[PDB]
Amino acid sequence: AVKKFKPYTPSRRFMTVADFSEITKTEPEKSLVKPLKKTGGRNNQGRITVRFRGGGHKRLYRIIDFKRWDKVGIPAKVAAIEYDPNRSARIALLHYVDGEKRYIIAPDGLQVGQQVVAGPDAPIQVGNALPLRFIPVGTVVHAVELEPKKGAKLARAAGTSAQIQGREGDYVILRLPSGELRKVHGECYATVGAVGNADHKNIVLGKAGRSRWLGRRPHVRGAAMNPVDHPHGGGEGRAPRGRPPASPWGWQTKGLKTRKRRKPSSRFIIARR
Amino acid sequence: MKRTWQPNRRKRAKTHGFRARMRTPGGRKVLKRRRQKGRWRLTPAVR
RNA sequence: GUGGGAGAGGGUGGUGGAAUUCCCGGAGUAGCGGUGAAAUGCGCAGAUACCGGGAGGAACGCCGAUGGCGAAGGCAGCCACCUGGUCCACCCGUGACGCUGAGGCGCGAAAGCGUGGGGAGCAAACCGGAUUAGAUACCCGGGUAGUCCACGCCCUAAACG
RNA sequence: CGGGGGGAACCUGGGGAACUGAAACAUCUCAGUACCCAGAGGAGAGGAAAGAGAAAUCGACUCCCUGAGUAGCGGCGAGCG
RNA sequence: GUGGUUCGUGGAGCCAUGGGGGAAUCUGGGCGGACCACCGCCUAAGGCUAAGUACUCCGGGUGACCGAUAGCGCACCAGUA
RNA sequence: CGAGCUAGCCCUGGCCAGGGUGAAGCUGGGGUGAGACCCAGUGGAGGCCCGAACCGGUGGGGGAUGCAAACCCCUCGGAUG
RNA sequence: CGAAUGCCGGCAUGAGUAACGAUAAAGAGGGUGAGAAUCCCUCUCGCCGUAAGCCCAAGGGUUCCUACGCAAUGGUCGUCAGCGUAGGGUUAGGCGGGACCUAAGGUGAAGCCGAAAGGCGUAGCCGAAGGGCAGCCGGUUAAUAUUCCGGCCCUUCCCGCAGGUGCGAUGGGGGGACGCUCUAGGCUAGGGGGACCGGAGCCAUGGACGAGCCCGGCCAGAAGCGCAGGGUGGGAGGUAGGCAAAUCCGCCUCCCAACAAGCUCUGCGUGGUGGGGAAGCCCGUACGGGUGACAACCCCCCGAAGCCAGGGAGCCAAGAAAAGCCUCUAAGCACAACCUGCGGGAACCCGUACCGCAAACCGACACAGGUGGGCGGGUGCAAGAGCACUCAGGCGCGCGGGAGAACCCUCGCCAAGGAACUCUGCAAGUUGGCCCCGUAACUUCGGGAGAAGGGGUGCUCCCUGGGGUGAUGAGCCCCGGGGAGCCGCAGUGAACAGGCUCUGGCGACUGUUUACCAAAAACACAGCUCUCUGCGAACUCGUAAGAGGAGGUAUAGGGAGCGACGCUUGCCCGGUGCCGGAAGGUCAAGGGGAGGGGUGCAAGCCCCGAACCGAAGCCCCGGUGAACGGCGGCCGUAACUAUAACGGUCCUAAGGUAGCGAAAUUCCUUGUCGGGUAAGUUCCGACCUGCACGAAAAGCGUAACGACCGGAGCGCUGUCUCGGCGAGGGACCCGGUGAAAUUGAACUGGCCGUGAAGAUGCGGCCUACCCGUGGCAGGACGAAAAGACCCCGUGGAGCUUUACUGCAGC
RNA sequence: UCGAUGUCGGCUCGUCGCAUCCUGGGGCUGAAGAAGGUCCCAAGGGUUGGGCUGUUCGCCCAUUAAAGCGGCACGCGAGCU
RNA sequence: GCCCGGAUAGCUCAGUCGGUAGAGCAGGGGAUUGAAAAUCCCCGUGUCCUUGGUUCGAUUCCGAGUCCGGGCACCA
Ligand SMILES: NC[C@H]1O[C@H](O[C@H]2[C@H](O[C@@H]3O[C@H](CO)[C@@H](O)[C@H](N)[C@H]3O)[C@@H](O)[C@H](N)C[C@@H]2N)[C@H](N)[C@@H](O)[C@@H]1O
Ligand SMILES: [Mg+2]
Ligand SMILES: [Mg+2]
Ligand SMILES: [Mg+2]
Ligand SMILES: [Mg+2]
Ligand SMILES: [Mg+2]
Ligand SMILES: [Mg+2]
Ligand SMILES: [Mg+2]
Ligand SMILES: [Mg+2]
Ligand SMILES: [Mg+2]
Ligand SMILES: [Mg+2]
Ligand SMILES: [Mg+2]
Ligand SMILES: [Mg+2]
Ligand SMILES: [Mg+2]
Ligand SMILES: [Mg+2]
Ligand SMILES: [Mg+2]
Ligand SMILES: [Mg+2]
Ligand SMILES: [Mg+2]
Ligand SMILES: [Mg+2]
Ligand SMILES: [Mg+2]
Ligand SMILES: [Mg+2]
Ligand SMILES: [Mg+2]
Ligand SMILES: [Mg+2]
Ligand SMILES: [Mg+2]
Ligand SMILES: [Mg+2]
Ligand SMILES: [Mg+2]
Ligand SMILES: [Mg+2]
Ligand SMILES: [Mg+2]
Ligand SMILES: [Mg+2]
Ligand SMILES: [Mg+2]
Ligand SMILES: [Mg+2]
Ligand SMILES: [Mg+2]
Ligand SMILES: [Mg+2]
Ligand SMILES: [Mg+2]
Ligand SMILES: [Mg+2]
Ligand SMILES: [Mg+2]
Ligand SMILES: [Mg+2]
Ligand SMILES: [Mg+2]
Ligand SMILES: [Mg+2]
Ligand SMILES: [Mg+2]
Ligand SMILES: [Mg+2]
Ligand SMILES: [Mg+2]
Ligand SMILES: [Mg+2]
Ligand SMILES: [Mg+2]
Ligand SMILES: [Mg+2]
Ligand SMILES: [Mg+2]
Ligand SMILES: [Mg+2]
Ligand SMILES: [Mg+2]
Ligand SMILES: [Mg+2]
Ligand SMILES: [Mg+2]
Ligand SMILES: [Mg+2]
Ligand SMILES: [Mg+2]
Ligand SMILES: [Mg+2]
Ligand SMILES: [Mg+2]
Ligand SMILES: [Mg+2]
Ligand SMILES: [Mg+2]
Ligand SMILES: [Mg+2]
Ligand SMILES: [Mg+2]
Ligand SMILES: [Mg+2]
Ligand SMILES: [Mg+2]
Ligand SMILES: [Mg+2]
Ligand SMILES: [Mg+2]
Ligand SMILES: [Mg+2]
Ligand SMILES: [Mg+2]
Ligand SMILES: [Mg+2]
Ligand SMILES: [Mg+2]
Ligand SMILES: [Mg+2]
Ligand SMILES: [Mg+2]
Ligand SMILES: [Mg+2]
Ligand SMILES: [Mg+2]
Ligand SMILES: [Mg+2]
Ligand SMILES: [Mg+2]
Ligand SMILES: [Mg+2]
Ligand SMILES: [Mg+2]
Ligand SMILES: [Mg+2]
Ligand SMILES: [Mg+2]
Ligand SMILES: [Mg+2]
Ligand SMILES: [Mg+2]
Ligand SMILES: [Mg+2]
Ligand SMILES: [Mg+2]
Ligand SMILES: [Mg+2]
Ligand SMILES: [Mg+2]
Ligand SMILES: [Mg+2]
Ligand SMILES: [Mg+2]
Ligand SMILES: [Mg+2]
Ligand SMILES: [Mg+2]
Ligand SMILES: [Mg+2]
Ligand SMILES: [Mg+2]
Ligand SMILES: [Mg+2]
Ligand SMILES: [Mg+2]
Ligand SMILES: [Mg+2]
Ligand SMILES: [Mg+2]
Ligand SMILES: [Mg+2]
Ligand SMILES: [Mg+2]
Ligand SMILES: [Mg+2]
Ligand SMILES: [Mg+2]
Ligand SMILES: [Mg+2]
Ligand SMILES: [Mg+2]
Ligand SMILES: [Mg+2]
Ligand SMILES: [Mg+2]
Ligand SMILES: [Mg+2]
Ligand SMILES: [Mg+2]
Ligand SMILES: [Mg+2]
Ligand SMILES: [Mg+2]
Ligand SMILES: [Mg+2]
Ligand SMILES: [Mg+2]
Ligand SMILES: [Mg+2]
Ligand SMILES: [Mg+2]
Ligand SMILES: [Mg+2]
Ligand SMILES: [Mg+2]
Ligand SMILES: [Mg+2]
Ligand SMILES: [Mg+2]
Ligand SMILES: [Mg+2]
Ligand SMILES: [Mg+2]
Ligand SMILES: [Mg+2]
Ligand SMILES: [Mg+2]
Ligand SMILES: [Mg+2]
Ligand SMILES: [Mg+2]
Ligand SMILES: [Mg+2]
Ligand SMILES: [Mg+2]
Ligand SMILES: [Mg+2]
Ligand SMILES: [Mg+2]
Ligand SMILES: [Mg+2]
Ligand SMILES: [Mg+2]
Ligand SMILES: [Mg+2]
Ligand SMILES: [Mg+2]
Ligand SMILES: [Mg+2]
Ligand SMILES: [Mg+2]
Ligand SMILES: [Mg+2]
Ligand SMILES: [Mg+2]
Ligand SMILES: [Mg+2]
Ligand SMILES: [Mg+2]
Ligand SMILES: [Mg+2]
Ligand SMILES: [Mg+2]
Ligand SMILES: [Mg+2]
Ligand SMILES: [Mg+2]
Ligand SMILES: [Mg+2]
Ligand SMILES: [Mg+2]
Ligand SMILES: [Mg+2]
Ligand SMILES: [Mg+2]
Ligand SMILES: [Mg+2]
Ligand SMILES: [Mg+2]
Ligand SMILES: [Mg+2]
Ligand SMILES: [Mg+2]
Ligand SMILES: [Mg+2]
Ligand SMILES: [Mg+2]
Ligand SMILES: [Mg+2]
Ligand SMILES: [Mg+2]
Ligand SMILES: [Mg+2]
Ligand SMILES: [Mg+2]
Ligand SMILES: [Mg+2]
Ligand SMILES: [Mg+2]
Ligand SMILES: [Mg+2]
Ligand SMILES: [Mg+2]
Ligand SMILES: [Mg+2]
Ligand SMILES: [Mg+2]
Ligand SMILES: [Mg+2]
Ligand SMILES: [Mg+2]
Ligand SMILES: [Mg+2]
Ligand SMILES: [Mg+2]
Ligand SMILES: [Mg+2]
Ligand SMILES: [Mg+2]
Ligand SMILES: [Mg+2]
Ligand SMILES: [Mg+2]
Ligand SMILES: [Mg+2]
Ligand SMILES: [Mg+2]
Ligand SMILES: [Mg+2]
Ligand SMILES: [Mg+2]
Ligand SMILES: [Mg+2]
Ligand SMILES: [Mg+2]
Ligand SMILES: [Mg+2]
Ligand SMILES: [Mg+2]
Ligand SMILES: [Mg+2]
Ligand SMILES: [Mg+2]
Ligand SMILES: [Mg+2]
Ligand SMILES: [Mg+2]
Ligand SMILES: [Mg+2]
Ligand SMILES: [Mg+2]
Ligand SMILES: [Mg+2]
Ligand SMILES: [Mg+2]
Ligand SMILES: [Mg+2]
Ligand SMILES: [Mg+2]
Ligand SMILES: [Mg+2]
Repeated sequence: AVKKFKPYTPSRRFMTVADFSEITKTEPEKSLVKPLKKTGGRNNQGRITVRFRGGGHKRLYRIIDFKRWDKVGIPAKVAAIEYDPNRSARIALLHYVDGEKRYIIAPDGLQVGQQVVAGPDAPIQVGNALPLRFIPVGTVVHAVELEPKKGAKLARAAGTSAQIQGREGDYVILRLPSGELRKVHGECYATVGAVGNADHKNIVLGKAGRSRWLGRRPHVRGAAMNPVDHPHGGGEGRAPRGRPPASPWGWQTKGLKTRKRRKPSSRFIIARR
Repeated sequence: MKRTWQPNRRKRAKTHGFRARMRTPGGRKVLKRRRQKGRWRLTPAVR
């Protein structure tokens, strides 16, 4: 849980690195890695459409299996637990018995050696994917499809999870990691367990460069700028917001709600963040 | 100190060359203008 | 040593019903609350009272005793696992192997503190209504840390017989 | 079988400014101009009335003179016509 | 809803048309400046159509046009150095 | 018309003398009921240290129709990020 | 045309004036020639030598080599040249690139979007300093050479022969195929030494004929072999996965080998052979040739950062693709075809000169600037690419000769003093490497630390410990230990090489910034908080299609403030914002039509139009403070006085809590007191009367850090008292070349007056022969720039907002 | 004087005025002496070094015969800072 | 230096369409108490800052003056 460092430099006092104990395999599965094209935050015009991105370590993308239902019934062995840099979770390598290899996102407690399976069958146990409708009420779950057959969407991120609170008609009620109370379709798949690598939220990056390794370039405050630039630019020495605090594009940034009010999915949500 | 012209033959042709000018309506009217004026070179020489 | 006993002794994992609060549905109307008396507060934007569904946390009524267990602090729904101390009986084994104990090491209520979680009820601080000469109080309406969990600290006490 | 690309200016169609003027300026003006685009051709457009508009009239379209800075338009301003 | 016209919302017709609704075939339809009557004019929702017109890269004729700081930027190997 | 300068990013390569400091870990020893932990040896971490290349541009002096439309000398900052 | 800082051109002034472009440096002899400091040759001298030498890549494009030339180009000169004229010169199956691959990106059948132009886009295609791919050594030319030649090797295509085999692809699979830091072993490059091998010659000037001095003692090389190293299991059975098929691959099971054992690949060594081969002397070469020679060609040592190579270890930030290649099968064909070996044939296009840290590139210049990769020798200094000298090699920088003023620049030294200098120790100086001793407050326990402060350091002889290589030995090489002596002012003897302490402010820190006047206390930064966002996410860019976000999913992503850490971050929700509120008020189009009006004989056509229904917004209710924000006044009161715990009252949404405070904030102000100094407007510590601190525009602290900014001290100094002397480069003179801004014209004095108010120019006096050179700057309201301050203009432009009006967006 | 008359202070370098700070000569004195006070003449010469502050000024330390006041574009930036 | 406010009972303060001016506290007299408070019942009262003017009449309106509160004194 979180290696610490004696303070033999500044910035090594508070630095904190992941515990890599769970990691079984130190190079990825070659048929399961494709290259990914670093955007640097730029769109297909050449334009930055997300600020303060770029640099940062090269990475190969591990292709991961977010539909488990195209293997219904076929069990698999957990061969390795691996480090995927494209996510906060860890990936578990699966050797299926018909010989296909796939990457699953690695649940908490899932240990190498275990057998895993997906379908309306299958024990309610860590790693097994099922349609939601067959999972007993109260179960914590992750990697949930939002609509049927469209792929795992909710609770993929290290440590997260989701809980079945009830059934209504063709739908089941989940409490999402955000605390939202959502309906989801009964046929949507989900695999049981939380995600694991829960310790992840406690790493302390500890210096500037470590942010830069992760591809995050420095972020400058509107206050640090001039009126051409930002609703907060200007003003002689410092100065407070001087107006309701805003984004570079002028819209207000404390409390102003941005979800489109007429969204069809509104019929399906019960709660908040 | 480092000045502004840093000649590079691929850059020149790739940027001001004939196939570029033709590629773009702005560029094709450069060629039209330089022809109408009787320019000897329509395009930088490059090589 | 052998065979037996009692117990809220401890660590862990589960699990139950009562109740409070919030939410949804129903029904129904003008007050509810609160106190010495009131007001703040809540309520026709449909409160309170009532029924049905749901969510969540904390504490376990009766049994319950002036009872039991622990070295102390302490320990109370139920279930299983792991585990301490202890008592009796028979008189079988060792053969003084004992008592105490400066230092040391470990435990140590509540409040507090760190990093996460969790947060129904309660409630320092704080706000408001009363009372008063004042009232930074006692009473009333709110209410945040905290109270709860994990890990690590703090090491105090009318820690008392 | 044809198309494609070019052409000084001229033409039509799609789009279309600002300086400026209004002794400030926003409607208005500059101006459907500049300019960009597509297309035409030796021209192009237009053309054989579901027209004028007061006469019981005139007869396709284009172009010149005139009607006439009239009729009108107009922060009834500048000005436009 | 808007463009065109002299018409800038005006009493605002006409011509065009992005949106909605949505006909009839001569006893049908459009128009004559809101509308109605009467009286006239014209026949929409297909197409083509010389000439009179515009321009001047090009050739020619001619200047009370220049004459090498002028006249085209260029009289000369200039859209060049 | 421009990112052949300059700013960011993307792809693919290259470069960083020499010296110093001595983290975790590992091993051995000591400690304990077991531990925590202590000691040595090993180990070789780091926007760690000194200093060339390289990147800078601190202070001063010179230059000021310059050697230079930003330079020169002394000095100075970073130098595995 | 006389004026427009007018336009174009010509010629002046300044003036024989500044300058002639790094202070690395020159001197003579000989040659050539009309002419020589400047061209050639020789000798001497000096400068570079991790370069100022050598080799690539860009970029340049004949500059290359040779003849004949000197008008102009050359900062002088020129007989020379990167210049004029002419002739010549660049040779590839193997080097580079293309008849190979893919990367970002670009383009783009399908397809999507857009008034036109166009924009996107899967496949595919293009795209390289990446991937794949066969040449090494030497000789030759005035000029090219992995290209021609010589020697020894090798690749692909085609065709044929032999042997082998289910052959067969654009499809399947493997491989290619990857980071950073550290690193093992064995080699090679490279280097040092040798009493051994070879070699012209040398004994000066006191000595030396010597185990003397001087010079060299290698390079490439198929198979084979040897050393080192990389890669790699073998067999069977099942098999539903790798978008068909597969005997391949994947997955399960059993059996063998655990190991390079084997098979395989690559480095290096050796290798048939082939080549080279010094000093010195001579020949004249401008540049080489001859000889040295039948050259020798060997041992030891140092030893990569290179090679074996896909080696090993550790770590987190988790490290391209595609082809080549191997394998599998599919149509299809099995006479095909493919595999192996041998033989013949066949092998195209472009580059190749020269410059290349620069006089040939980028900087108008033969410009002290800029320019990527490799090689970069020796000795010494702890190391090293550092420093000094030096090899190969290259240069003395395209004006010179002299003089030995002021003054300037760069530099050296200085009696006594030692910061008294000044805004400031600015500048200079001190210090300075390595080894040992030694080292405080405080601290986040790492640090602070090179704290501070000291000692040592050369050479000689004697003895002696361990290691590397050799053999366990000599030799060479490395690291030391002890003893006795020698010399000088001095032994890191030259060069490179921290001055140190105390105490405040600010920012935690390393970083970043105004290219070219600001490097900072500014930005950034980990970290903390609020907020939005359930995923076709919010948000951004785009008319759209699309795309980023993200092939991510609330431990995530956007926005905002704050800015390590520590201890903390109070009260006000009246106003604004945001958030919530199915009621009520108001509300546009639309709906609805009571009523009215126009016209017509009428039916009717047409127009207006009240009620009522009718969104968001706004009003209204409430919440909200790490949302915009705000956080009082007066009077009285204690048994000396003074002060006022206390009281009264007005007001407010609430009246500033902790902490801090004359402050990066304090006006009065040099507040008052204390400290420091002989003396202290600064500085430190207190006090609190805070003009006008105060809690995430965060409050108060904080070790460590800082080319930030204050204050003090030690040390040491030409900073200063207060200057002197010296050096070199200019200045000065002579010969060569020869600018500039500026300029109405000038025959251009002082004073006192006067004048548009500061006069060479007017008045009155006074002074004053003509003309220069070196110097100084008081004046010519000196030059430069149509004042940037200031106003004016119904001039402009950036910025803001609860200014007006609009538009996007919602 | 805005088609430019550079602006505080310091440094350097002076020069002038005299309403004299000192030295020289005087008168009056509530001048015993010494030492002062005050006014008169007088501009020849002299008129310190330091702490603080950008400071001018001023305060302070230690001296002195004394530690003068002013003008010269608040003298002097083609003289420096 | 220049503009703004204020001055009403002992204190702190409200109020005025120009005509009889109030609140709280203080203060005076009674009650209650053993006695003080607290409490209760009565209670007055000021020439509404000065000075001119308007008017029948001025705290009220006017113009000045004091003193106090506020804001300002910028570009050089
Ligand atoms: N050291 C061994 C054991 O010693 C005691 O157990 C005794 C045991 O006690 C039981 O403990 C249980 C634990 O609480 C209870 O469930 C029973 N009520 C109680 O009777 C006796 O019933 C046996 N006869 C003797 C046994 N030594 C301890 N109690 C146990 O914990 C421990 O494991
Ligand atoms: Mg693109
Ligand atoms: Mg593009
Ligand atoms: Mg990096
Ligand atoms: Mg976090
Ligand atoms: Mg952590
Ligand atoms: Mg960030
Ligand atoms: Mg920031
Ligand atoms: Mg700024
Ligand atoms: Mg703008
Ligand atoms: Mg911008
Ligand atoms: Mg803005
Ligand atoms: Mg602002
Ligand atoms: Mg401010
Ligand atoms: Mg600011
Ligand atoms: Mg240029
Ligand atoms: Mg190129
Ligand atoms: Mg031509
Ligand atoms: Mg017995
Ligand atoms: Mg305790
Ligand atoms: Mg507790
Ligand atoms: Mg409560
Ligand atoms: Mg009480
Ligand atoms: Mg609470
Ligand atoms: Mg007790
Ligand atoms: Mg048109
Ligand atoms: Mg069109
Ligand atoms: Mg436009
Ligand atoms: Mg006009
Ligand atoms: Mg105008
Ligand atoms: Mg005008
Ligand atoms: Mg204007
Ligand atoms: Mg118009
Ligand atoms: Mg014609
Ligand atoms: Mg009218
Ligand atoms: Mg008008
Ligand atoms: Mg018009
Ligand atoms: Mg119109
Ligand atoms: Mg109008
Ligand atoms: Mg109209
Ligand atoms: Mg009509
Ligand atoms: Mg229509
Ligand atoms: Mg009809
Ligand atoms: Mg019609
Ligand atoms: Mg008509
Ligand atoms: Mg009519
Ligand atoms: Mg008609
Ligand atoms: Mg015609
Ligand atoms: Mg001429
Ligand atoms: Mg001409
Ligand atoms: Mg002539
Ligand atoms: Mg001429
Ligand atoms: Mg001309
Ligand atoms: Mg010509
Ligand atoms: Mg660039
Ligand atoms: Mg290290
Ligand atoms: Mg470092
Ligand atoms: Mg290098
Ligand atoms: Mg550079
Ligand atoms: Mg500098
Ligand atoms: Mg600077
Ligand atoms: Mg300077
Ligand atoms: Mg100068
Ligand atoms: Mg210029
Ligand atoms: Mg350094
Ligand atoms: Mg003229
Ligand atoms: Mg002259
Ligand atoms: Mg001169
Ligand atoms: Mg001279
Ligand atoms: Mg000279
Ligand atoms: Mg020279
Ligand atoms: Mg000579
Ligand atoms: Mg060397
Ligand atoms: Mg050139
Ligand atoms: Mg030539
Ligand atoms: Mg010549
Ligand atoms: Mg010459
Ligand atoms: Mg020159
Ligand atoms: Mg030539
Ligand atoms: Mg071919
Ligand atoms: Mg390709
Ligand atoms: Mg495209
Ligand atoms: Mg390539
Ligand atoms: Mg090749
Ligand atoms: Mg070879
Ligand atoms: Mg060769
Ligand atoms: Mg050559
Ligand atoms: Mg086969
Ligand atoms: Mg050596
Ligand atoms: Mg010999
Ligand atoms: Mg002799
Ligand atoms: Mg001999
Ligand atoms: Mg298959
Ligand atoms: Mg490897
Ligand atoms: Mg490896
Ligand atoms: Mg077949
Ligand atoms: Mg060549
Ligand atoms: Mg050269
Ligand atoms: Mg250079
Ligand atoms: Mg180089
Ligand atoms: Mg030169
Ligand atoms: Mg140069
Ligand atoms: Mg040049
Ligand atoms: Mg050294
Ligand atoms: Mg080297
Ligand atoms: Mg001295
Ligand atoms: Mg001293
Ligand atoms: Mg100082
Ligand atoms: Mg200094
Ligand atoms: Mg100390
Ligand atoms: Mg210190
Ligand atoms: Mg230490
Ligand atoms: Mg020392
Ligand atoms: Mg120190
Ligand atoms: Mg010696
Ligand atoms: Mg030295
Ligand atoms: Mg050096
Ligand atoms: Mg030194
Ligand atoms: Mg040093
Ligand atoms: Mg201070
Ligand atoms: Mg900093
Ligand atoms: Mg720094
Ligand atoms: Mg900055
Ligand atoms: Mg700068
Ligand atoms: Mg600038
Ligand atoms: Mg700095
Ligand atoms: Mg923080
Ligand atoms: Mg948009
Ligand atoms: Mg979209
Ligand atoms: Mg996307
Ligand atoms: Mg994506
Ligand atoms: Mg963010
Ligand atoms: Mg900040
Ligand atoms: Mg602390
Ligand atoms: Mg509020
Ligand atoms: Mg509010
Ligand atoms: Mg509110
Ligand atoms: Mg509404
Ligand atoms: Mg409200
Ligand atoms: Mg008193
Ligand atoms: Mg305050
Ligand atoms: Mg204070
Ligand atoms: Mg002070
Ligand atoms: Mg302040
Ligand atoms: Mg002050
Ligand atoms: Mg202080
Ligand atoms: Mg606050
Ligand atoms: Mg704040
Ligand atoms: Mg502070
Ligand atoms: Mg500090
Ligand atoms: Mg700094
Ligand atoms: Mg000092
Ligand atoms: Mg001096
Ligand atoms: Mg000299
Ligand atoms: Mg005068
Ligand atoms: Mg005269
Ligand atoms: Mg006169
Ligand atoms: Mg002279
Ligand atoms: Mg002068
Ligand atoms: Mg002057
Ligand atoms: Mg002017
Ligand atoms: Mg005006
Ligand atoms: Mg204006
Ligand atoms: Mg002026
Ligand atoms: Mg001037
Ligand atoms: Mg006297
Ligand atoms: Mg006397
Ligand atoms: Mg006397
Ligand atoms: Mg005098
Ligand atoms: Mg000072
Ligand atoms: Mg002054
Ligand atoms: Mg003063
Ligand atoms: Mg003055
Ligand atoms: Mg002055
Ligand atoms: Mg001056
Ligand atoms: Mg100056
Ligand atoms: Mg000055
Ligand atoms: Mg009042
Ligand atoms: Mg009594
Ligand atoms: Mg009166
Ligand atoms: Mg009166
Ligand atoms: Mg100003
Ligand atoms: Mg101003």
